[PDB]
Amino acid sequence: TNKEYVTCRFHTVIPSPQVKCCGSLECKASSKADYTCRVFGGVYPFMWGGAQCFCDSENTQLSEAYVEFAPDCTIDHAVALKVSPFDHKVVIRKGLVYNYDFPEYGAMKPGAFGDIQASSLDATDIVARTDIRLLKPSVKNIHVPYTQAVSGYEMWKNNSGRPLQETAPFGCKIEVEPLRA
Amino acid sequence: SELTPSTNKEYVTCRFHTVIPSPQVKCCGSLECKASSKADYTCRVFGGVYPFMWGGAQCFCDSENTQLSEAYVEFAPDCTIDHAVALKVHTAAAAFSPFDHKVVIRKGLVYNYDFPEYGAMKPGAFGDIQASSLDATDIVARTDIRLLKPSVKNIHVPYTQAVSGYEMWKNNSGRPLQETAPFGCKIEVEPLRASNCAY
Amino acid sequence: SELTPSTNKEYVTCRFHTVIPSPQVKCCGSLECKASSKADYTCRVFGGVYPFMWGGAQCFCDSENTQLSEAYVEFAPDCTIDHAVALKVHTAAFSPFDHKVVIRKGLVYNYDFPEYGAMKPGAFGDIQASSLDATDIVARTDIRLLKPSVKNIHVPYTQAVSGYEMWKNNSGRPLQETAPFGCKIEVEPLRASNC
Amino acid sequence: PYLGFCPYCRHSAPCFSPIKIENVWDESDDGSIRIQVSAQFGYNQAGTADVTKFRYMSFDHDHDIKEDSMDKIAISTSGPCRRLGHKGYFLLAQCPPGDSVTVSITSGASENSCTVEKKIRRKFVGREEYLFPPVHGKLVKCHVYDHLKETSAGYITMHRPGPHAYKSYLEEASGEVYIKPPSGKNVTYECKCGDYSTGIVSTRTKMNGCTKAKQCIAYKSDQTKWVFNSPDLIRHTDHSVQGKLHIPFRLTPTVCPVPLAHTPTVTKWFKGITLHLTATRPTLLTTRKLGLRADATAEWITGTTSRNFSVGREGLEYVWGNHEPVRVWAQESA
Amino acid sequence: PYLGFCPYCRHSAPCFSPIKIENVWDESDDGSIRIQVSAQFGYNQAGTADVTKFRYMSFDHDHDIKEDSMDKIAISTSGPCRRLGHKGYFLLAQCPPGDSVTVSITSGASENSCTVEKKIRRKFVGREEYLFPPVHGKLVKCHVYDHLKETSAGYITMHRPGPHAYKSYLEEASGEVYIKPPSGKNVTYECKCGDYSTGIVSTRTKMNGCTKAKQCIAYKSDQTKWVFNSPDLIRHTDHSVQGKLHIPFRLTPTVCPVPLAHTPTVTKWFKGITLHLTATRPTLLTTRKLGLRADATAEWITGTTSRNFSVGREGLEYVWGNHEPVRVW
Amino acid sequence: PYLGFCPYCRHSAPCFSPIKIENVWDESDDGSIRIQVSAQFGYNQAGTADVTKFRYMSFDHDHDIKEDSMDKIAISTSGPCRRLGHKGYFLLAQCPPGDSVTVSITSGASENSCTVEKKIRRKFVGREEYLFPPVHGKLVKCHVYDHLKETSAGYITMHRPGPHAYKSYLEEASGEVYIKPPSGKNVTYECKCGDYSTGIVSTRTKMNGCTKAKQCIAYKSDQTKWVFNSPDLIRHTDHSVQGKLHIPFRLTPTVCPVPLAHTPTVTKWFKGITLHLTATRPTLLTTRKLGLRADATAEWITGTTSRNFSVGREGLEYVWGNHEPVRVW
Amino acid sequence: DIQMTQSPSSLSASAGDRVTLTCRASQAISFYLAWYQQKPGKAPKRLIYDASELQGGVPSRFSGSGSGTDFTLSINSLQPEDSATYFCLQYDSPPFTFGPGTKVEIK
Amino acid sequence: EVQLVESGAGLVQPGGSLRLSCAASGFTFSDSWMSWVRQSPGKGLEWVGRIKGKPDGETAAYAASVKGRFSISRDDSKNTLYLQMNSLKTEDTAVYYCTRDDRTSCRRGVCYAAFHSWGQGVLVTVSS
Ligand SMILES: *[C@@H]1O[C@H](CO)[C@@H](O[C@@H]2O[C@H](CO)[C@@H](O)[C@H](O)[C@H]2NC(C)=O)[C@H](O)[C@H]1NC(C)=O
Ligand SMILES: *[C@@H]1O[C@H](CO)[C@@H](O)[C@H](O)[C@H]1NC(C)=O
Ligand SMILES: *[C@@H]1O[C@H](CO)[C@@H](O)[C@H](O)[C@H]1NC(C)=O
Ligand SMILES: *[C@@H]1O[C@H](CO)[C@@H](O)[C@H](O)[C@H]1NC(C)=O
Ligand SMILES: *[C@@H]1O[C@H](CO)[C@@H](O)[C@H](O)[C@H]1NC(C)=O
Ligand SMILES: *[C@@H]1O[C@H](CO)[C@@H](O)[C@H](O)[C@H]1NC(C)=O
Ligand SMILES: *[C@@H]1O[C@H](CO)[C@@H](O)[C@H](O)[C@H]1NC(C)=O
Ligand SMILES: *[C@@H]1O[C@H](CO)[C@@H](O)[C@H](O)[C@H]1NC(C)=O
Ligand SMILES: *[C@@H]1O[C@H](CO)[C@@H](O)[C@H](O)[C@H]1NC(C)=O
Repeated sequence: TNKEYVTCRFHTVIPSPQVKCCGSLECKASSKADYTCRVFGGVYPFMWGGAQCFCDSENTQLSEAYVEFAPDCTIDHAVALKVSPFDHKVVIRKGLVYNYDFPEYGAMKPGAFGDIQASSLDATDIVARTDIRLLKPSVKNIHVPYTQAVSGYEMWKNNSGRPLQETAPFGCKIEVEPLRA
Repeated sequence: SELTPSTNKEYVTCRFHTVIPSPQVKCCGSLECKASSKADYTCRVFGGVYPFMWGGAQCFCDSENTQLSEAYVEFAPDCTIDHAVALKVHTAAAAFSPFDHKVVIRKGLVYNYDFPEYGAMKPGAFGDIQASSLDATDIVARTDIRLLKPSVKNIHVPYTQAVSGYEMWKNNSGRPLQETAPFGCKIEVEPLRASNCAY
Repeated sequence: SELTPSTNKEYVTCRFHTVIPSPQVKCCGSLECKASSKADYTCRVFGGVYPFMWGGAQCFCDSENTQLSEAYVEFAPDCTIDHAVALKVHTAAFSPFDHKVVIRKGLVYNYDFPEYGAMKPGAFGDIQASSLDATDIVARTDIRLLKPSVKNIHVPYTQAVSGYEMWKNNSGRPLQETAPFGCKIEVEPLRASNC
Repeated sequence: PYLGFCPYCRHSAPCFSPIKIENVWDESDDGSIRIQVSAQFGYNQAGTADVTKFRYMSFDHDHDIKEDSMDKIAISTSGPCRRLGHKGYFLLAQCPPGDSVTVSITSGASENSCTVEKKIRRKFVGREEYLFPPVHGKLVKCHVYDHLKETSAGYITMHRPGPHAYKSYLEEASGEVYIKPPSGKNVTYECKCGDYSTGIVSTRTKMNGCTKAKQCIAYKSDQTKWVFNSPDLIRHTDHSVQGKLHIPFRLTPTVCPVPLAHTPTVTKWFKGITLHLTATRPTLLTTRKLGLRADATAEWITGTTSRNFSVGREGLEYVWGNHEPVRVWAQESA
Repeated sequence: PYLGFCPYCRHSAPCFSPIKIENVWDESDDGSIRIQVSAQFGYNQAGTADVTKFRYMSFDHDHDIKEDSMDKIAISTSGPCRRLGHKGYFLLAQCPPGDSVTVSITSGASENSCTVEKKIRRKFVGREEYLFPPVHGKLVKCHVYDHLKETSAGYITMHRPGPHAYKSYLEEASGEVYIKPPSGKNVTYECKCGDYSTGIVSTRTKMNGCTKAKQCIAYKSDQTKWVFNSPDLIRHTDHSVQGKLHIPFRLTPTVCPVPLAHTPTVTKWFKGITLHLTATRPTLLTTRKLGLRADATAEWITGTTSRNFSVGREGLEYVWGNHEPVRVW
Repeated sequence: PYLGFCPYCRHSAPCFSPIKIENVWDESDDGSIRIQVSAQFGYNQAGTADVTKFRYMSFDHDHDIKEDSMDKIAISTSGPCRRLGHKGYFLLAQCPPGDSVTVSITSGASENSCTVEKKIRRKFVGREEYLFPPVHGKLVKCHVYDHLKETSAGYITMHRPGPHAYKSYLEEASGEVYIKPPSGKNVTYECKCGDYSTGIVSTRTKMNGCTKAKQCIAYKSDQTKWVFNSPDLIRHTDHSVQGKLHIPFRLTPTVCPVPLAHTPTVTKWFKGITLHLTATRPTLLTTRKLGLRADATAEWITGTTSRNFSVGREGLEYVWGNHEPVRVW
Repeated sequence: DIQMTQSPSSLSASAGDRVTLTCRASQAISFYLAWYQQKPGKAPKRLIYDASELQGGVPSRFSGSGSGTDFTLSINSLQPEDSATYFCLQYDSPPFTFGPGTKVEIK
Repeated sequence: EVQLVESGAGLVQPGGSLRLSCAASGFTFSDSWMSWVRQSPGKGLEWVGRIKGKPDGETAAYAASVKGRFSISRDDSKNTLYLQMNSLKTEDTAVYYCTRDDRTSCRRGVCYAAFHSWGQGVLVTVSS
């Protein structure tokens, strides 16, 4: 077996919103996982002070969106391998073996298994396609609105079915680290 | 393009509030049934009750203890907004009409639902109350209000009642005509019309 | 009309009280299971368990510290009201009753209960005694005692659900609205009125 | 503030309580519930309206009006409901879903609670269920209870009290009956021990010819109080219309936010479209054709799934939740 | 007032608590429950019956007996339960529906609690389900728990307490064992370091030939108490019957209120009838013919609908809820 | 700490609260959740570690930091939740599930809370679900949140706060904007009343060329404070990483007890078996053949029933709950 | 190459009335349309970028909305220094194509 | 305010070369995208080319008819925009503009920018 990628539940984190509400703001393209830059117009934001915006008109808003691993991902994660009761594409999840046909590395599909991809749990070269987009804020105080499809890891968890330890025929128990029958 | 019919209001309906007047007790005389103009007015004579409020004796002469109870129905206070209006529609100026002959409007959501005529009363169905206006005193109703004989020592009037046919129709209204009318057009109210409807 | 049969009482049944006797431990010796005449008496002997009570000590021998696990049942204390009594009928003085009838709180059922001694657990009739106060209770409710796993003392048991409650769930409708020919069933004594 | 026969008192059985709920209104879109109670809320003893204290009917034999404060009342269905407004005979509260509504006064160690049956269920506005109003969303039409108490939603009708008899006014001793009025309060009595007889006394007075305690009725002449048309009291003989007081907490038409669901991803094939949906909550999808036949399909969609819809030349319009209606037309790419 | 191995103690894990629920009874038709607890309620220090305060043993190595009061007991399943009555090993409480039962003593900050499993289901009597007993209805025959406290539903049996050893009765010093009993009371000691040896001590006593603390035991002779047959406690050698308390709060018969549904509207047709029904709650309809085959049909009805039944010449009987069986031909 | 836009305040509408749950995780096998708020616990006014009390943000215009005792904090989802641990920003909770999570402070008569959406459920480990882990059963592999607070499951990043401006810092009188800083704290300022103008001032000073009160912005430079990278606050112009704080209460591996179901009665029939099962709770039964075709079946069975499986010469294998594999031919 | 259409091309009107101008895109641009205007003999000036939000430097009577292939340019009041030729640009893929324009004049 | 001035245009021989200048001032020059705008008499507006910033590598895109013939050469030391155009055809007689592009969205790395600033425009005549 060789390791293509690992996947787990992604953590939705948003940097703090820039409003310099007289002149335009410029963002920078970053190598973050599923990094997105958008600029937004007139919101005239409020904080607890209630007045953070000189030039009540002319407003510009900056917001960024990216995903990164949830802090529990060193335990609750799935490993995708390619390798007989084993199919050509197998999925390892906490000692349970599933013969899922996961998408290839670089071919991310939102709302499905393997929507976020990285080589290791500590790897910084994370790629993701979660179909995240930014919406125009309408309420008078400051916030970021965003809509996004659900985690395909949790949806695949729901429809995983039985693992290969009860699926593989000829009465043999699948054992993990390394994969074997 | 606005297609509006000729509209006239037949009655307005909502969920009905069963108000109960306080019962009155003749000691051991005889009370009689008096006819009223209230909606679904029902009155009758029972025999001995011997009521109990706090002291154990609200009434002497225990045998032949006739008690007269009253019950009628009128408009609930929240029906000024939460109400359904019955309407007749006529020819509207290959002619096409998305509306049926009978139409029901509620909260802007429009329904081409068959409703009974004024006075053709149905218990447990739509139109269980009919009146020309919300503040009109000419309320008419026939929702099959039947009362029961009290048996417990205390004074209390019992009744069994059918469920609100307004509430039953609200559970089973189905899809309103705004998103099922053919030729792709939203239905807008005040006045009732169809906007930008291609045919 | 009074169509009444001649009936006899076979047994009574109700929910069971699974009482457990207090476990006994030979600290450093050996035990043999005895043979009592209780209802579903089941006693089997284990090895060294080394139990604790509150201060972390009950015996002085890490091995040969055997334990006696005991379990049996009787009637539950509420059984003088919510109990079902098995009756068998004869020629009645057409009969709407079947050959085996069950009475419970005035409701009569035409249920084919197993006979006195033909016992499998998990269904109706899982407890038999001749009367409510009868001490010759016999039962077969597949009680099995397991080995204690945690260091603190307990006796575990895995046992089936109440066949009385299962039959109650799968009761159906009584013969007061099930017997034909418009016959009103009444009790004390068992009879069919206005048939 | 009369006393009513509550259908469920504190222990198990129905009894007479001054906090009886007559009926329950739960038509507001936000999930607020306004309660008619048989006590008066927001007035002192003399009649001056003050927020911090209310009045009720006291558990004693002269039926004087006794007063408690706001901090000892409670509303609950399954958890504790919070109070938002109160005026006169009525309440308003925000409540979790349940099967019944309660009011309860906590007079130290003396607890009195009334509970009435009402199937309260959570309700929403729009085409998808939502628990709390979101930060982001478009704005649609809703109707809420008005939080200000100086508004009128209708008129309630109340009249004069009837003859409300007690047992403490009359006692039987040595084969004779007696009537004991309180200090300075004239009390009417009426009885039948032979011929009919009425009478008004203020002091302790004997009645001749009476030997049974169940046979006479004594009650105070109470003109200065008004009682609502409840079925738990004996009415006066002249039960004509006398006064109308307001119903606060009107349904006001206002604006409400609803969330945005996930916009579907379009898949194109020949004379038909496949829609891929993601939805954490059930959201309504309404499709209709743009020709002679509407062909309406109705479904509540939860989770992630895919729906196939056939599209003709005349067109098709699908609305996903509260979104703007998207109309689509099929080409002839065979 | 003993302590058992409660399956759900205060945080998460099982532990030994003096308020363990041993067995649970919920067969009354109003939904109240009798909780049988490891402690006993309603007795003072000398054992004189008083309502205001109760028994438990505490978490110390003398296991002597202290008192708390009625205002510190709390019973809950999903919401708080109201207390109905108490003597000794038994309770009574009216509870909301839930999945498990829980009693608790609130000793200041000591939130001592025990929880066992009993899936409590709300139940009714009759042929109509109801949230509350109505103010109007017929008077029928169900069964209630008795509120009178000196009733008797059965009996329980108790025996003498067994060996309750401790480790603080011993102490280890320089590879040797010593027995330190509490002052003023005699403590039975037993130890095995080769030959089997018993005896009695009352003061500071040296035992020879022993190196570790895991092979000697000690317990005071407690024959002045009675203990129930609980499965979490060791027993005495002579395990004979030595006592009998009653089981109060007996299931007693009474009269019972049930509601009545609306009378259906009957529509007649040729060899058949039509039932125009309204019912806000699930109610039972049982129908039968008067012929050779009874044709027993029974269904539970929610909402409003219309049912058609064919009526033969022999006749038909329908029972709508708890109403009288109305006979037709 | 920082203050943000809570999605649910007291009456009906969202507002600002100091105790926002930005996110909440629920992956632990006992149902325990970990809760962060914007404020920190376990620290005093200066920041020294003190368990009994915490600090939070004041509701005034000088925006100082106050402190309160931790005995007044309350956490609830449907009923109240029991507190287990705390370190800085974080909590942890254990309670039966609800549709939302609440943390609530009761500062006398001033009660403040915050509520966000999370669909927490009752989770199990093994093959049968269970209300509480029983006294007896197999010890299987499970993952739980650690009780010990000196753990590290990751890191979060903190950056400098931005311009936290106020309306009370400006005053409007006679058509001229005045800015009054507080005593001893310089407050810088910036606005467009014509050309670009920037300075720092600590005293009430007049300002030229301004006509409307909302035209200008004043804020104090708090560079001695660290705030979490939240989407509800303003950050500094240099958004560089400058510190990392741990994630305590790691998902630690341990052993958990699970219940064992009743051992079924096997009825042997010619090339077929019958499983006589009893189950109070739903128990997973999974079978497969020992041949070329697995013929795998899985059902979740409630109550008592019987299941029939045909048995071939290659053999069959079934697992009943958490029991060991049982093989037949 | 992505083709730009500009309909209509002659929408002369008066002050304060209702004028709606559209710029259809051929392929599915999400929201990347920028709105321009041209004084005669002067430099161009941007009005609305990202097709929904108002750029700083312009009054609040200009507004736009739309996504996909149809977009709008809603003018609240035709104050008489709005006499210009309005332009629309896509900035999604190369080459960036300008519309032919609409000569709006006020007399 | 961003100042953009054009200079260096005039009457030249067809099939030759010239060098014009757009001196950019008023912004951070090292991280801004520069584009060029061409206007025809009788036709609409035409795009010429785009260049990127210093972290991108100063790469250059171009239109269909200007590939291999136009050369944009930026320099950060003096902050000006140059255009080395060669092989002047008869379709290059136009009025040119130099623009500044601020980026509005960087969806998954690639940045899409509109035309923010503008010059006054200078006219070039390629005839004989
Ligand atoms: C909806 O329509 C699509 C086609 O647009 C169906 O997809 C086909 O599915 C079958 C079975 O998997 C495949 O053999 C075809 O190759 C698929 N076509 C393509 C190219 O997509 C899909 O099954 C339909 N879903 C339903 C029936 O709801
Ligand atoms: C998971 O999948 C099942 C179908 O197998 C579906 O019923 C369920 O709603 C999905 N999600 C949940 C809530 O588990
Ligand atoms: C409404 O009708 C539908 C379909 O019969 C039913 O499922 C639903 O429970 C009804 N709701 C009520 C409360 O009437
Ligand atoms: C009881 O009987 C019903 C009959 O429909 C069945 O559905 C149910 O599973 C049985 N079990 C229990 C205890 O409810
Ligand atoms: C009651 O009425 C009688 C007759 O009017 C009068 O004499 C008596 O003083 C009154 N008592 C009082 C003070 O109410
Ligand atoms: C201890 O034992 C001695 C000898 O039997 C006896 O005299 C003494 O009273 C006992 N003390 C007690 C009962 O604690
Ligand atoms: C019942 O009979 C009526 C009247 O003939 C008929 O309209 C209706 O369809 C019948 N309903 C059923 C369920 O058979
Ligand atoms: C800032 O305030 C300090 C006193 O707190 C003062 O010493 C310092 O000079 C001030 N800085 C400025 C504005 O110069
Ligand atoms: C299974 O088969 C046995 C005979 O092999 C039969 O007794 C039993 O009823 C059957 N059960 C089912 C559900 O088929």
